[PDB]
Amino acid sequence: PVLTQPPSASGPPGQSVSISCSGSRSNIGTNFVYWYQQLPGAAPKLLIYKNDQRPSGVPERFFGSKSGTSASLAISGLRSEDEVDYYCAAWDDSLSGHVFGAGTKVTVL
Amino acid sequence: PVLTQPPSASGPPGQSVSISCSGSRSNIGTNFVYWYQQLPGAAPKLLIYKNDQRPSGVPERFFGSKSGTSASLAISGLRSEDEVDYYCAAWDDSLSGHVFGAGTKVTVLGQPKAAPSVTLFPPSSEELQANKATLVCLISDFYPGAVTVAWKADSSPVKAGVETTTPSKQSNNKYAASSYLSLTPEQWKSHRSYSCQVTHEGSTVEKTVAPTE
Amino acid sequence: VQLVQSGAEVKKPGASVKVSCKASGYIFSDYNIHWVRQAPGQGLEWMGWISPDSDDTNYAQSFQGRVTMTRDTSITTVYMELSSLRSDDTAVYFCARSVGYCSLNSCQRWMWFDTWGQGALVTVSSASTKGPSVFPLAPSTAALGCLVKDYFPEPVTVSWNSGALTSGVHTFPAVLQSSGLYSLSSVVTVPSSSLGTQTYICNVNHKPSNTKVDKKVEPKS
Repeated sequence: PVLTQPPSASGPPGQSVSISCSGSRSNIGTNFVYWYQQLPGAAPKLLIYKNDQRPSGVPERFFGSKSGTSASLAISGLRSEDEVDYYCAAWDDSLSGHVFGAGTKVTVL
Repeated sequence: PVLTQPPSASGPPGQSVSISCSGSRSNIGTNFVYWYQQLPGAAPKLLIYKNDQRPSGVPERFFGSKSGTSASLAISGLRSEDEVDYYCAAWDDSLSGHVFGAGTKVTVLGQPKAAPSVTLFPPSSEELQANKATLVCLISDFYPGAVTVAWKADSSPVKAGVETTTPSKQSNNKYAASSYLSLTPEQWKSHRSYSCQVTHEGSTVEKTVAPTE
Repeated sequence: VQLVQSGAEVKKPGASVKVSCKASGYIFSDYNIHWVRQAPGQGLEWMGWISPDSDDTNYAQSFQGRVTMTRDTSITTVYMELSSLRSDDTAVYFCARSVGYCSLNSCQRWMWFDTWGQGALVTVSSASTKGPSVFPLAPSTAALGCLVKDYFPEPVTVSWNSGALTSGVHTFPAVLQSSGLYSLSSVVTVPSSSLGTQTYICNVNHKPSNTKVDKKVEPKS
């Protein structure tokens, strides 16, 4: 039931790229996958909830989607001011707690 | 007092019609009556002044006169290519200003009805992405107009601010109208069947479009 | 005679609007100018006359301090300062050309309004020019189209296939929403054999915001 998340993301600027956050059985699909972020040395914020609605105060760049067991996070354009540490969050009925992966680190190529 | 004027008029082409403007004692007779006419989508223009002198720029086709309480604007014949409202104006000593009439529509005199067609446009996922949901249905290819559009979920009507636009005239001898309705995404997915109906004074069709594709 | 001017910009209630029409081809020292508005569905109303010679302008009974009139002889154009616009001000503005001259209150029965041309429009507004945030509209012979919302003021122009298509493009009238928005609808007709294969886009231009939104319609998933 542990979420599998890559430690480093190789995302080149100027073109779209999608990353995958997969878990285990009865972990993704029975419950929604939530996308969050946090600055180094600052309080976390909300990026994408329910993979359907984009919250206010966040630019419409990250696209929330979920296809099957793998959860796909799509982006449109890369900027130096948007190098925040993304994270994968999900709810598990067999754990009664939120499941967090290793966390993705994005470095400009 | 306020000058009042027929809202509309029914006169067949080829024969003379007249428009009456009832007034008061101090407004008509002792004061001259002026008749203003305005083109749709353009500027107005005076038709007759002082009730006996015609302005330069119009042929000897119209006529205007006053008789006691009411002033008559004789329209000798009518052309179907020009339908223009006529305004009634006068002056009052007690009000000490210009007061204007309501205005009268002129129409020609019958055509058979047509077959209306209605379409339904559910919103895409992008509209639901912003935590909102709106519905629009459009009615066209119907003659004549004066239609009312109401929404129906096939079990009970909903009244959450239902609006209906006025009918409009197109360039291909037909009328068109549209209706709008904005709701919340929670109540949007509560029903799986939405439709709107039209009232063509004898014809009623339902456009059953599922909110799936 | 000419009355060419510019269109009036939308003003909030409790503010000021300016409507002025150019005068040329005649001397502006004999014709008193009138202001009047075309109220929809009813008659018209009058507030007073403007004399460019002497300071003898008066007011009507129902219009005491609603209008303030200032004159100018160098440009020969009357100037407008309206105060406290309300919901009954939704009308177009035309500067009425009146022949002759009259000062006292028993000589105004003889004249008639002369020239009307290219009037402006001043109406009160709660909703104000906002930038549009329009989204594509899924389609249902077959029909498809895109709807415009969160925009101000009227009107907007919708063009399909970069203006190469003009058959069936009719601007449906909007409605007075409670929040002050409008909705102009434009639809096109396509055969049922092509609904999600050929790409269809519509272009909506917004004048006071200087924004161009190019949206592509897609079927609902």
